[PDB]
Amino acid sequence: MVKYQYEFPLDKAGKAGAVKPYRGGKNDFVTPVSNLSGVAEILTNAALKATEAYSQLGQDRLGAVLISKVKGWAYADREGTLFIEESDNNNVWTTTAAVNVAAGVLTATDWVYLSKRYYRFRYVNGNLQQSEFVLYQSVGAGEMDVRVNEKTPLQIDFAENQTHDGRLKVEARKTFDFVFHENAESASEGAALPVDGAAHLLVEVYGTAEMSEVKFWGKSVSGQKLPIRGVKTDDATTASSTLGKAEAWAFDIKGFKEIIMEIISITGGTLSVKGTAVS
Amino acid sequence: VKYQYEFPLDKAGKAGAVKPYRGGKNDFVTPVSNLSGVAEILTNAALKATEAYSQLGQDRLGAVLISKVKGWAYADREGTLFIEESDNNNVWTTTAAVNVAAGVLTATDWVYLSKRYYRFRYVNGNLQQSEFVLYQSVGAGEMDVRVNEKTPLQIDFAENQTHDGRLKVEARKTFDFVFHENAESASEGAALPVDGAAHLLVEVYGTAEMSEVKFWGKSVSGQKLPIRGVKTDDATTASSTLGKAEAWAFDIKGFKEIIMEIISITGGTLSVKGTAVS
Amino acid sequence: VKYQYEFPLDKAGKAGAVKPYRGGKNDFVTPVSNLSGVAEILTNAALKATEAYSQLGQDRLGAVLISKVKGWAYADREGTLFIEESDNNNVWTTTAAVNVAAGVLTATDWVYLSKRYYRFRYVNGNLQQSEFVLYQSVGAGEMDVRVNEKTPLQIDFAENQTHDGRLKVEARKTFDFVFHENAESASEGAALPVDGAAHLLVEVYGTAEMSEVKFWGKSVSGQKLPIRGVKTDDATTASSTLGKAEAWAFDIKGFKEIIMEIISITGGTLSVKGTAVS
Amino acid sequence: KYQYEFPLDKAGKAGAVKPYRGGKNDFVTPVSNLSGVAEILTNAALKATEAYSQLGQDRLGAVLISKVKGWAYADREGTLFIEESDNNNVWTTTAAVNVAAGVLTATDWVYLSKRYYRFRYVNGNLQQSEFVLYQSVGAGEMDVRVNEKTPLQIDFAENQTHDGRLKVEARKTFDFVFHENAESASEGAALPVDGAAHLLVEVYGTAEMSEVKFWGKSVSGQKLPIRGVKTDDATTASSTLGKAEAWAFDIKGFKEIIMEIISITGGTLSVKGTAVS
Amino acid sequence: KYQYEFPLDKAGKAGAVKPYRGGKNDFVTPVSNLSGVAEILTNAALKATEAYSQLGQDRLGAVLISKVKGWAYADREGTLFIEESDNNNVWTTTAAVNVAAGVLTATDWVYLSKRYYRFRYVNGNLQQSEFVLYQSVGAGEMDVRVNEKTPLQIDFAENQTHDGRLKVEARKTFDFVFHENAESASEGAALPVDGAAHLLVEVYGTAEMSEVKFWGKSVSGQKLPIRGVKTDDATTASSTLGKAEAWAFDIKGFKEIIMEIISITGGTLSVKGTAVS
Repeated sequence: MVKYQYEFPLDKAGKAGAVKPYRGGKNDFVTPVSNLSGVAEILTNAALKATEAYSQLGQDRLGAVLISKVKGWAYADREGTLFIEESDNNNVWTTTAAVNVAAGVLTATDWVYLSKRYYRFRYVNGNLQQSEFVLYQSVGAGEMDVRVNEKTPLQIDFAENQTHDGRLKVEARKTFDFVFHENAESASEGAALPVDGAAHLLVEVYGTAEMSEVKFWGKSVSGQKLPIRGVKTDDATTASSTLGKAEAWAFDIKGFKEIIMEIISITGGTLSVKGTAVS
Repeated sequence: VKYQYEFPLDKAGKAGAVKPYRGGKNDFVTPVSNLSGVAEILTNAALKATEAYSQLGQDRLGAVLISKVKGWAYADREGTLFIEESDNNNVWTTTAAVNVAAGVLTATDWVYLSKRYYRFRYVNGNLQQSEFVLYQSVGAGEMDVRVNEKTPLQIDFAENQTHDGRLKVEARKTFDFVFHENAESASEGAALPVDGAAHLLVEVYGTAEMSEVKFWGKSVSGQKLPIRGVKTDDATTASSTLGKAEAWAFDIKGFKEIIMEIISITGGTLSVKGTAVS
Repeated sequence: VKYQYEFPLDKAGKAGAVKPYRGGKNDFVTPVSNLSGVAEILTNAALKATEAYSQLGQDRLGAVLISKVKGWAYADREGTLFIEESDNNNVWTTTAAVNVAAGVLTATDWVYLSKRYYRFRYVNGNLQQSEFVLYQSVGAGEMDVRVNEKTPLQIDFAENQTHDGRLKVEARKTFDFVFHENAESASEGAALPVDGAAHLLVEVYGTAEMSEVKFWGKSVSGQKLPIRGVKTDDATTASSTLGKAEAWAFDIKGFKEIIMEIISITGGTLSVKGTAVS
Repeated sequence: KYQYEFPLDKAGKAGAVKPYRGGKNDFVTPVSNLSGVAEILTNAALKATEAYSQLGQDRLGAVLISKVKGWAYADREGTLFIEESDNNNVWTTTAAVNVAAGVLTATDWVYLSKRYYRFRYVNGNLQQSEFVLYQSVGAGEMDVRVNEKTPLQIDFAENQTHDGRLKVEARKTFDFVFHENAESASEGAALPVDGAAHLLVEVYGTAEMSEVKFWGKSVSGQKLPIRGVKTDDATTASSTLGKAEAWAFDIKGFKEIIMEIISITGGTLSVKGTAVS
Repeated sequence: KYQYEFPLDKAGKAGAVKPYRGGKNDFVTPVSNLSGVAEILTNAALKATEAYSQLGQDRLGAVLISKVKGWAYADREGTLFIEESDNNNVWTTTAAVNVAAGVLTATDWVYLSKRYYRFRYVNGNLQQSEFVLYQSVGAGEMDVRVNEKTPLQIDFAENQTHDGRLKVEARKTFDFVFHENAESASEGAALPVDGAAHLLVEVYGTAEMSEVKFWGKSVSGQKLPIRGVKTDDATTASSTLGKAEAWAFDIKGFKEIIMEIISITGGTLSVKGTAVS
């Protein structure tokens, strides 16, 4: 039962308390506290021979205080390596973190959030015997709900990885494929493309049909089919229909609700009509 | 029963649950933990194959108002841990469930509670356990905090909100507009507010046997100005039409309003409607 | 009355409201909860149909300065819970109200207080209760915190702010500009700063019987350069006009300023105004 | 003695704790940061126009005061001032709040910078019959780690949206000098295209004769002729003998743009442009 | 023995608590994180140019010190240094603040890394008559969950905003090699369009004769002829017999772009491009 160097102040009535006075006239009191994550245990200060290891006994996280995380500090006069390790059986260990400890340089791990039942520190001394060594361990637990004050907006920044030239990198372009007809054997309107944010459409017409006619249609507000014009990729022909195949037609579809590529007629085989819409 | 820890004494021999600090160890601080960091062991009784442990319903209402719960299970054989809630302490619904592998400490998330009663129920798998522990933590309350403004917070986006390392945005807006619906006689009809659109497609349709639609924009003066549209079927460019069952494309960037005026109509009605796009 | 918990004793037999921790259970920590996690039971007296429970006004002013309040109600029949405030402890205004369903634990939000006094008022519905409890939590203060910078925070947007899994953005900017207003004589007028615009629509209008407007841009040197516009009614392209009651569209990408100079005017006045768009 | 009573544990030991868990067999100490505590500074009713002035409070001490907040309640109107001083003699006002009759009025948290703080309350034109003034102070700063499990929901200022959409600026512009007062033929400086799609180039100076040739570079690094469009008359060309003119170029896909002076006599020539995304 | 007095509960038990609730029938312990506590290091007035140096403070202990903050007040100007050492012998300065005469001056929180910390204060050219130096330390880190109910209001750096709009970059660019020093006919590599709208293709090399044919692929996977526009003269074609030239393509809607060398004699040919969104 040893006495320490700090002394508890006494209140007006001579009662001791682990408090500090405050306010102008020192007539109020407050208890200084620290979350247990700010406390450390010294695990060892025994100097190691060259190559010798210190191994903490496995620490069970399960208890009255449920340990969630661990952090370490090592100081030695010669270089070594600190390992933070975990085990579900307190027998076979995996390394969760490892830090090189330079000679005469205090070295800290990060907070390591634990998942297996048992944790330990293992410190392996390098090729020179230590004359001085200390190893400290902090643990934490729990999680507090907080409400962020709404008075001041939070200032945010983006990763160097999310910017370029001091600007946030965005992607505005959307693309989708669509089947108007697949291996059609007879005349029909086929499926209607929903324009939904696209501005541009490329339509390919292809198949075995020996004769076919495709008519290009859009629908606007009334729901009636309206003829539209496309531009053929190979020769820049502009037309509102085609008798050809093995060809592709580009359309400006901004403002339409739907696009229909109707097979007006077909004989002697089948025809597919498919496209890609881009915003 | 006494424990292995010992409270330090101050200079005057007074015990306290404190630690010393500062260079000369002449200051003191009380180590604390929010109650969310504390756990209760609910059971360590090994279960037979398929046997369940069911905690009695825990009332959230009391001097400490329980807001959330978290569990840890460890067993030498596989099982399933359920966190459950009830408003009547009789019929239970499952709020969360976790598979517990053999010999693997398994934790739930924090579960935020809404009904009056909570419990853990653990169902052992097809092999009898030889070792089992189940721990329960609870929390309560909410503290107001003020975030230090010194350094901006670094943020990142869900894998589901990015693509090529770029944030996915949608810049395009579209709206439909009625200039005229089943108009029977000449008039200007309603004026489209351009409001951030750049492009407009106008359909003219109806039973009218004869009609003339004139295309107008308004800029800063408020006076009508003739504008030209492009007909979709043949790329005719004009500032008016005598036709119907047709659609006209306009570049409307810079205009305040667009008007599609029926100059004349006989022998039926006419609708004029469009879609504006940014 | 003694309670069911028992404080552990340290090695020297000293009791403390602590828990042991570390492998050898030779360290101690005091479990705590912010007062926001504590509740008081206000009443458990069953109410008749339509009967109200009204808490006496609670003064926020005292050694603990109450900033916020939250409530929980449980009853076997439906009712309504009100959180109310008063500056005189006599006339009350409702700050929050929640419907409480039969047999469903119901919580208010945290209500941040402004007047001097707060209270709960609970009004039972049309059926007499056989079971009722009403709990009240209060909080106070605000702690400064520093958020760890190690991991960027994950952010998410409201369902309200996305569409199709993309953030809704607005990339278009528009502004109006006066080159000339009711000009009576020749001058350059005001110079439009291009500042992010790509497109410009300019209207020329007024009483002037004769006028000439010349279209200019300035680039890096600051010398005036002739530019060409496209008239909306007939797609005439020109670098000046003798006309009015007309509008001219310009591509202004790359220019620093745009000037619409009145070269000459007789017999009235002339306005020249436009809208610039990105 | 107050109205609260500490509970006793199983062994009859008192503690400032509450029981919890189903069997009430665990204990927890209720706490509050000192920022949630208040001191009543005064309840003495003031005459019309009379002021209450708190003595200067030194922030420096065992508890290092970082911030202060006030609450005032009076049956007549007045004004509460929060003030600071480095010498406890000359005072500057950091905050001021009007206090209406019969309305509890709070300041914000005021973060302090000078050594001493005080409240000063000035009563209005009517004598008070009832008055209380409360003061809370805070201190310190705790390091926290925000849970990474759940994204935070964020929203934008009314000032940063329009029509429910975030306001963005996608356009970038930069100016560039190809040549400045060139006296003799050379390639001049090469514009790095870097995200621009469009370029406007002005050619101007005293040279009596000059020829500028328009070049782009792509992947190979060899110069390739490009065409521009003159602003005044929409001439399209890959070079010019003229000056006091500007040429517009589509530069999407190029790495660099060069405006080479092929020849010049009888003066100097500048060639400068603006590139836009 | 201080001026504050612990209240007594109903049973006359003292406690470091405050009462609360309307009837003052509940109790709470006022607390402060240790970061809110300060130690006075010195109040000894320094002569002109004289320094105060705190003895090195070991961070390692039962409380693991993570950070430190200082406040200085003097009637004459000086400089406060926060310093660190791994050996308690050689010191490096981590932070430094000028302290004006008669102005309370604070450092920021300094997060420590070496084993030992200290304050060193150097007085300026005039002897002090009044001086105090205070030191706060902190430790630990608490896991917190930010309430999901209310969106946070967020703001962007002055550096990321312009005209009240967030600065974004929507344009993406990539280079692509169709052929490099090809010696014989082949299709070469196929460009994946992947979000690009525009493509500039350069054809160059030693080949004395070559033919390149321009192809796109859409949904069927069959090659489709596409037309490009040559930069030097705005020729539009779906193939070329030339080289030392560049061709611009609109590729929106295609899945892949292929630049096929149909034939080549008398040297090699490279075909490379830049695709832009």
